Amino acid sequence: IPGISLNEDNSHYFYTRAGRRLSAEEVDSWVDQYAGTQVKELMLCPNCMRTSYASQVWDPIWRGYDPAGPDDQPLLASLPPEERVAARGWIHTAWQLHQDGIDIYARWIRRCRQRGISPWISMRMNDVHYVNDERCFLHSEFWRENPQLRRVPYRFAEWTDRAFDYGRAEVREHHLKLIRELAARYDFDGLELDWMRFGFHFRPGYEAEGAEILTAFTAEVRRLLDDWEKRRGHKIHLGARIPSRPATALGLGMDAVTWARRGLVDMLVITPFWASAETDMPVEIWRQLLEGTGVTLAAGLEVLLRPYPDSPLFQTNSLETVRGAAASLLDRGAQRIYLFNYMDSQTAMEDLENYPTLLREIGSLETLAGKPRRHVLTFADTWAPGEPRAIPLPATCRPGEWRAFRLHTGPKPEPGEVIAALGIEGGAIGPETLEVRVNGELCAFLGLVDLSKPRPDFPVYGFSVPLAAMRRGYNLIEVTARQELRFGWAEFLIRP
Amino acid sequence: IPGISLNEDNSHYFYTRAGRRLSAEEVDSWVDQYAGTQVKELMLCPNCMRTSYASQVWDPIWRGYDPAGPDDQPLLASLPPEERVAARGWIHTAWQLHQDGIDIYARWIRRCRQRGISPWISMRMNDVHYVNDERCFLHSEFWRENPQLRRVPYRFAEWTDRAFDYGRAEVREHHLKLIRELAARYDFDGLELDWMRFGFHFRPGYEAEGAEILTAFTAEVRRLLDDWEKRRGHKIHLGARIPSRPATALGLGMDAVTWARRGLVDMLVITPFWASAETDMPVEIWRQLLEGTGVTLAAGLEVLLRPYPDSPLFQTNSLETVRGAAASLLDRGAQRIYLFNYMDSQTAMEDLENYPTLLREIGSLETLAGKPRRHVLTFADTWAPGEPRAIPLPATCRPGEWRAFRLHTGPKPEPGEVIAALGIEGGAIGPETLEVRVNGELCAFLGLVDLSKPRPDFPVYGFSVPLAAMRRGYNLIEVTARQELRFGWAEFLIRP
Repeated sequence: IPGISLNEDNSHYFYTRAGRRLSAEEVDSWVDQYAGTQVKELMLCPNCMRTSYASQVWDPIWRGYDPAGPDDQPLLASLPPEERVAARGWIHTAWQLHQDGIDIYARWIRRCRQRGISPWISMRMNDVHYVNDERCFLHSEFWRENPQLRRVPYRFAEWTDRAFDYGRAEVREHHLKLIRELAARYDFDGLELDWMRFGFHFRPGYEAEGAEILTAFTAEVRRLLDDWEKRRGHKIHLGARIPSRPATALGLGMDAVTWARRGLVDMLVITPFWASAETDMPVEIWRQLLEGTGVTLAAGLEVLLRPYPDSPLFQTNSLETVRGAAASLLDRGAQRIYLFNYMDSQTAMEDLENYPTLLREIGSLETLAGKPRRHVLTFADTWAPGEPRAIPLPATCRPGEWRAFRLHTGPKPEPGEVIAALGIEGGAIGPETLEVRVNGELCAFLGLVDLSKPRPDFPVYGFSVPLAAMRRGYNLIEVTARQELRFGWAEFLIRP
Repeated sequence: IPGISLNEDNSHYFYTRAGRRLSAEEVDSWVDQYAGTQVKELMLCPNCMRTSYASQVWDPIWRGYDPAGPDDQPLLASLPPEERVAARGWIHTAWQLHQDGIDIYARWIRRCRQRGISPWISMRMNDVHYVNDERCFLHSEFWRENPQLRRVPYRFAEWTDRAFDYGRAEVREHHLKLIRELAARYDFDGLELDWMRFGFHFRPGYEAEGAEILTAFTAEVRRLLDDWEKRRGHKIHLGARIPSRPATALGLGMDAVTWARRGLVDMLVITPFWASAETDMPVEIWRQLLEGTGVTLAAGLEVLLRPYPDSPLFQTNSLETVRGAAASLLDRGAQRIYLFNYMDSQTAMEDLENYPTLLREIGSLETLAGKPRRHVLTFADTWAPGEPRAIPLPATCRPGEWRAFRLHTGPKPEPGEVIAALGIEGGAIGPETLEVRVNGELCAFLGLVDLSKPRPDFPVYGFSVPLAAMRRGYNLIEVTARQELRFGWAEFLIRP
């Protein structure tokens, strides 16, 4: 009964369906796969710097496009030949839909409500994909013509260095033009402000002024949706995607607690940016912070599952690891699981055959109960400029030294098997090299565990945990090594 | 004004006054030094595992003590000869005060009340000094006799490994016995549960059971003090010391938000343990978390000022660095500055001559306004077991890489000088080796800055900050190096 909010990105459908002349029937059919699942909202994303629909106030993705032209034309010249094919798949599908009189978002909204699903629009507030390429097809001419409105003029080490400065009146007006249009054109149940594309909206050091600025921006959004409530004749919700930890959120100018108390938002999605799902987010603290605000707290997952920032592994969540994350987050008080990058092809879980099952399971403690789950230790990819970073992995244990990992495994395990599993980097160990404890209780060596994807490319050793040791919420692995070892990977596998 | 809470420890007064037969008059005069200052409460600590007064339910410090005996007597046998002198200083001074019919805490309370100070009692809930020495004079026989009631049977790597487990009913009953005595013996304005001595009260992994357990204990303490409120004829306060971040506090089984909303406490002191004052604590988040509960939030300082956990420096805070910390925390919303280990001698500030100045200044932004101050980058000493740790220093910058440090400098500087100062560990920089920006603005090279204590034992390079670049709250130092460099120190010096 918590249920699922599922984000469809601005590019995905247009990439994957490229080369088909799409009917209105086919466009409608995309919604159907979500019908009869635990999905309660579809977060339809229509924009990056450019819109995928035929905007009057912004550049559509197909501005500058020669439909009959060669791949090597001005709009695509700046890409290597192979990437032209994929960009043009997005540009042409988006364009051809418009040429055929099909507004893909109007059709998805309408179809959502026939299928009992609540349709939302989710705007990317500050997308910066490929800003290293000034001539790239998907940048707005507004962005190309106005380098003075970027965040960081004194260097370029990161894409976010060329993000728009929301400190500027010009930049806010530019984003509010898109919103006024989205509210006029589309009869959505709610508008999501997606600050998490890419999280960085202010000059470094100006984030406190920025906080006051984004609260006032949010209030205008609410004030405008209140008008459209009267025009549409039903309630319109306003939500936002913000960082996973309160301090990082306030440090990037997102004072969501003020938004919630002033009645500006009624949904908050705490989430990472992209590098990895966070299996561990302080939901319970957010729940105290939002007490009495009537706001729906949504725990955001991302498709990637990686143990540390610098890992060369780029594997996605499985059904078992989303069951793990979802079990934990609901256990902590998440009033929704929110999927970002869990689409029906290309950007999707590694085990796509289990997507129907995933959408019928991860929305409830009841539907996860007694099912194989994996609770994997990751990290938070987004920190406010100069904020010290807390990254568990990797972790060296010198001989006779103790190392601890806390992993959130949510509901107490049902009768069955519990493994603490630990991967060791380098090139290894005896069954008495580690001493492994969970909540103080000795764990028996099991040996090499053969993991399903996602899995590291180094040995993973399994440790059998006494059932009764496991608690509700966090559980503590404690480990001492007789030899110096680097841990690259930690998890609990629970098999009832 | 917010004002000052000042903690006098269980040991200090008896250590420093050893060797003099003390008169009631001299005992009383100790309170007078705190009269007419911004000090509002004295937090008078009367215990570790043993009491400094003549307790009838716990061991006084002098249990085992032969007044007439040689230093080499069974109570002090386990210490090296020259530490027996200091130990016996405390024990003898404490013991002699009882024999002269002087109750130091009854007199202090009384004298506080005459000099318009609010007198508190602060109990150490789980002190473990020197628990490596099971024969040590300051451990309770109850501790010595009950190894099975400790937190961690499976290893001894830290003193907190031999702390009492409040998971056990006999451990809570043991501490409730002293509270029942302290409430009957002493007519205090409030009782402070000092959980931060040493902050670790539960078996590793049981900290969520712990949360329910400490809340139910705190409630019992509140119900007890409600009885004494009726006998004493006036309101009795309950406060507590807890970790500096909300996740770490809940992670150590201290759910102070529950305590506050259920009206169990009316004061909370966010604080480090010992290793360094924290110049940066999320006061503003605690203020949101505590909204409507009627609790006073106090920001706790410690006397040490150290850049990172493993630094070999052990210098203390100065008047300038305490003004720095105090300006910041008060700006962030602290309703009190709390000092721990800032006493009149031995354990105190490096510049003791400035103690009367400090006690009339750091309680208000008004009295701090227009005075030199130093905002030094430190670190949180205390993390929940297996909680990922965020430590800013030391920081390596590779050639052509960017490193940022956010430092909280509180109120916008008045007209005058601002220096960003950066200390470099290991073996030779030029005036262009570093590019230093504050809030994006270029800072001019100044050269080697000769710092007042506290100061690192490596070169400190100063950068002149355009006055107008400084903002209220955090200020961001960005630096890129042309050579690989490790930073061991970072501060803002503001000179009005």
